[PDB]
Amino acid sequence: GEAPNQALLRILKETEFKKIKVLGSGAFGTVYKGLWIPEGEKVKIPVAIKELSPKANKEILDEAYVMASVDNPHVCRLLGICLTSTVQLIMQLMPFGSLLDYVREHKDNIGSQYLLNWCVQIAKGMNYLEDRRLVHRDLAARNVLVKTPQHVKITDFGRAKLLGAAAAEYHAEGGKVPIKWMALESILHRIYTHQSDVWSYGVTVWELMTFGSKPYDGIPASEISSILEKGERLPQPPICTIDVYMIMVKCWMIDADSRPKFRELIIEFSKMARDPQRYLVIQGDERMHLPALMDEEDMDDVVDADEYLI
Ligand SMILES: C=CC(=O)Nc1cc(Nc2nccc(-c3cn(C)c4ccccc34)n2)c(OC)cc1N(C)CCN(C)C
Repeated sequence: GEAPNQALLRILKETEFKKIKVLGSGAFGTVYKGLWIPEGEKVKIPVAIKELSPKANKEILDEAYVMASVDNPHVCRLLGICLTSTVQLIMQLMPFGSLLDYVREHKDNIGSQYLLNWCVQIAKGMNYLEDRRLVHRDLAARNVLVKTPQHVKITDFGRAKLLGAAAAEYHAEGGKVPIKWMALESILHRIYTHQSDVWSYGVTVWELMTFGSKPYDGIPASEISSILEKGERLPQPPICTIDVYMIMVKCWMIDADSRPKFRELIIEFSKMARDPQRYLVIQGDERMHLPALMDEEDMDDVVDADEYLI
């Protein structure tokens, strides 16, 4: 069939980590900024802790399953889970937040080199997920986090599906889905593949190149499947040369097999990242620059999760 998934699921002691401040609260629960100090190791690891219904527990454990099974510099990984009266996911702290919020807040100091590098990094992350036979199903700028302005990672595996041994697609049930990011065949037939992820990657790039605009703003999601069928697509962002826009457009072909592969998106955006001002036209580009967080003073032993292995 397929290879055995030998990922380790680490179970953490609640006394080993300290919540410092709330980062966000919603129906997903409450995310805290915090520190994880595994007993006896003399490391302090900055973490986000997602604290949390018996079906809502089955949902967060599926996410933990997926996150524990990935290991790539451009994908967020799970440090572990804690099974208290509520279930908590402990993941790497990504101090600059979501890329969608980052491009909105810093539109005036984001140059072409950052934008094209992020495109490369997300393609690398998605290519890795495809190698792992994983379909994300919710790729979007809100679901990419910023570790540093130079380093982003794909996150939010709440919808992700490992495709079975001989499965090329996944057929979902019904529910609330992110219509404005989805391939046409996913909207119409609830079918999802690596190539429908390519479609959402195209939409994600469009979000970045417009510094966080909302795709198909105002148009109700009811009408999206019809608009796409007529052959309409998102418009060329002002900063985009035709080279970059043609890549996005190719991600939105009706024939899924004629969309680019993630490994080709890596190559094409890497070429453009070598001469970024040739491919994105940003006023003031050549002079832009981008870069306590825990209210604790003795951070001598702090270690990023990426340097904390086994
Ligand atoms: C959309 C809001 C957002 O991303 N906020 C955010 C996030 C982090 N870091 C972080 N690192 C890893 C995971 C998460 C995270 C995961 N989930 C599910 C979240 C839900 C809401 C907010 C944050 C998260 N968050 C963070 O680390 C210091 C700070 C912030 N904000 C307070 C700063 C960004 N703000 C301008 C929106």
